[PDB]
Amino acid sequence: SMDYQLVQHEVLCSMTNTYEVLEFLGRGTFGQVVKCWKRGTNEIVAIKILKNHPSYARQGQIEVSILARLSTESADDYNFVRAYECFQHKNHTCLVFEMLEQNLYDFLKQNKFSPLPLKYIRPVLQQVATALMKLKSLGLIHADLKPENIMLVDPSRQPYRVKVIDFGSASHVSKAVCSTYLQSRYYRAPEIILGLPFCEAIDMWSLGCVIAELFLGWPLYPGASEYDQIRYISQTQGLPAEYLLSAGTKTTRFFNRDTDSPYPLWRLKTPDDHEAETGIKSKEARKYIFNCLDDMAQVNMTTDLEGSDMLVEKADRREFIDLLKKMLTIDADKRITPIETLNHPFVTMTHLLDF
Ligand SMILES: CC(C)(C)c1ccc(-c2coc3ccc(-c4cn[nH]c4)nc23)cc1
Repeated sequence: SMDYQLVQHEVLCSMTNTYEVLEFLGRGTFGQVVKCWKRGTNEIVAIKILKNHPSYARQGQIEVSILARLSTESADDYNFVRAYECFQHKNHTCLVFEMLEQNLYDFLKQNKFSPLPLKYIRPVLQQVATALMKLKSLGLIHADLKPENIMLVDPSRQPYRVKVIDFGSASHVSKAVCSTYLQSRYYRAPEIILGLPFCEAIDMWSLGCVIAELFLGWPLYPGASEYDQIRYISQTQGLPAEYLLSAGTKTTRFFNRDTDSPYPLWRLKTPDDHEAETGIKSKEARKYIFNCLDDMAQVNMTTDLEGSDMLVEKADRREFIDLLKKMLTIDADKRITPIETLNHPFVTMTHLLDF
């Protein structure tokens, strides 16, 4: 229908190159990704075919332009997917990319959703943080940072080497209206849930969510709904400060003023009450429930580690949970920046130089 009918050995012809399709890789919201041979060479490329509908075309245009703007000496050094050229094929916008093998969700699934050791998280974090730092420097917001939009180039030959993909939803800071609906729910920053002003800082929330997921091998805050998403956060991290709630355009979707402002007593709607007045049922969707983020320090501790090698782990976790809290700071103004994360002990390993 909206999805171009895949053809058994289709020839996708741009103006400078021609491409043979080898493998249908799957379909997403944007469209489908197909593995292709670049005729008369030895290189294999991923080609994103967007849906026929005009909207997607802008999304591709948006993405195209940002990749156009991000076309420079090296995407490789700042760990975002190399885009090559954009072309039309039967009322279909097609984008050519470097082939990438596996997103972090697929990887985790392959690993039976067992937690990733911190020593393999670290490089991933470094790369994504680096990407974010580049984005900031261009005043860009990615706005869909999530496991499926971080892809391992080639896990076997290049362990833990990642590219950020999909700049379809990306955006300049100068254009960021309050109470815009952005981000995958699990990776959505409070400032979007509550309808507060926002910027590149939202991506840092997503990054925190991603690294916690990796640590746990399951999402930290898997809300079925914005109500659930904010309830979960609130349980673990406390209610967002009054000043945040009072300013949010969406606050009263989820919270009541139990006393009149000024100095209002904000309380989360009870799940029951919420259900009553919305027609949305509250679920319990999470494998791990934490009274605070500190308690993450102690879960899934290896029971097969002696002396110095457990001390190291203890140290490492402490550094991790310290960065994670900074990343998952509800007020964006107080939230750690990419550069700061890059100079945090957990990344730089300064905390391990004496073992
Ligand atoms: C099946 C599904 C939808 C999860 C998927 C997604 C991406 C890819 C993919 C494989 O290599 C790629 C290279 C670039 C991109 C891309 C997506 N945006 N912007 C770039 N995507 C890919 C393969 C499968």
